[PDB]
Amino acid sequence: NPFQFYLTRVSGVKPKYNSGALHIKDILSPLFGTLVSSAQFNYCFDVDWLVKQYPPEFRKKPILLVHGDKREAKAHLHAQAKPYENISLCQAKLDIAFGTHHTKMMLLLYEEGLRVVIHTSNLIHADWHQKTQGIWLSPLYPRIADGTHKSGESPTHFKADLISYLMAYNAPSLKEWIDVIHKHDLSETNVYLIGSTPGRFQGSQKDNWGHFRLKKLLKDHASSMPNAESWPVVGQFSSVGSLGADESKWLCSEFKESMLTLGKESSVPLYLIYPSVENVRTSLEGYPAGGSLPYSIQTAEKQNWLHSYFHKWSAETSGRSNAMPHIKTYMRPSPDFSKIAWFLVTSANLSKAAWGALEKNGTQLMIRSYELGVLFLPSAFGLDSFKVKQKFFAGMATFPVPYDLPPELYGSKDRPWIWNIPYVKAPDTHGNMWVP
Ligand SMILES: CC(C)c1cccc2c(O)c(C(=O)O)cnc12
Repeated sequence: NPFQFYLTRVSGVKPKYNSGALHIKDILSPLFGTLVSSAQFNYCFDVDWLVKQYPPEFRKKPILLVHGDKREAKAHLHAQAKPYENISLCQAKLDIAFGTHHTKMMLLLYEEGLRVVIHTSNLIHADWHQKTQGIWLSPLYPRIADGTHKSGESPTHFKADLISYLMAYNAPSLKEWIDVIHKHDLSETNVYLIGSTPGRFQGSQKDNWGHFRLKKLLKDHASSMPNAESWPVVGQFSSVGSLGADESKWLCSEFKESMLTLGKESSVPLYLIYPSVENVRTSLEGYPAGGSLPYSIQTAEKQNWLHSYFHKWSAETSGRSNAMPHIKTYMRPSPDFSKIAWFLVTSANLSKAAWGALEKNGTQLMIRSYELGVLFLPSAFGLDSFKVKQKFFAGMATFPVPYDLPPELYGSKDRPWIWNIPYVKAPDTHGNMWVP
């Protein structure tokens, strides 16, 4: 398959639903390349667990952990890594309040080349155990011979865009990785990079990041079709930010407007997929799955209008209806959900912090967080649209959507999972209630 989009292995589903899945030990195995050095960009780390996922023969190779932690959290991460002399740390600067380093990425330098992995999982055991998570695996990128002068660039500009993303950190440990990427040939890449980085972007930088980056790519590299206003937008996420007092404040004004863009010219249904309380209760993990779905009652009660958009998590297509989602995806299906105009897998949840919010009379895009995803556009594959794969693991130009379509609206008795209130009416799959 040309897409190289995978789900993580889930403990407890039948083998047929893990056949094409990847565990972190598979990604780091010597079958993928002979590791020389790696960088792990992430939010949450269990360093003892993480080192055990590398093959024994590679556990002393240098590892860089790129994180956003401050103060006591930073001390704790440094303490975790001190037993391992080969581990260095890079603290991503977060100069805007309430920002986080959410990007999940592996840079894997081998004897044979370089690989880039952009994914959705934290580096802790529970994120790879019984969750639905997404992985994009780059090709093996060869080294450019010393003395040869070539760009190593792809038609999607992935090499320059990844270097731009790393340059935004202004970090000495990542200048070394930038130099590594410069030395490799990434021309075979068929995905577009969509990143967020903290800052206030105007003028020539406005389209570099966040939902304006998505808008720019859709304007330039997708085409509008007749009846485009009948093609829904689907957003699927594991937490929600404060979006405002009504949909016109951000969700259906600037966010949806970027998501609806197609082509260069100047009432679309919006489906938002987010686990209900029942989804969490009956899940493989039970209520503890809700520890990774951090929607607070304080936020939720200020935006009850939002929940009329919510649809249940359902993933019979991939055997994962009971594996709660930590993947985030956004896509543009046809009115009958048989095709899609594009697909994005990302770390970005449904929040202004991740996607950006316009400021200063619409001239400035303010982003609080680091995020990273990859965009699949039919034009990058020589196609007008992607056919949707009917079963995720069945069966080559059909795109494997990991959850069921069309999405199913919350029932009248359903409620969105809200993590900091108690659920004491019905026990979960392990026999427990939820008392925060
Ligand atoms: C809001 C914070 C405290 C949080 C709680 C639980 C899970 C989180 C998570 O999974 C991520 C992430 O992976 O991006 C980021 N923040 C998470």
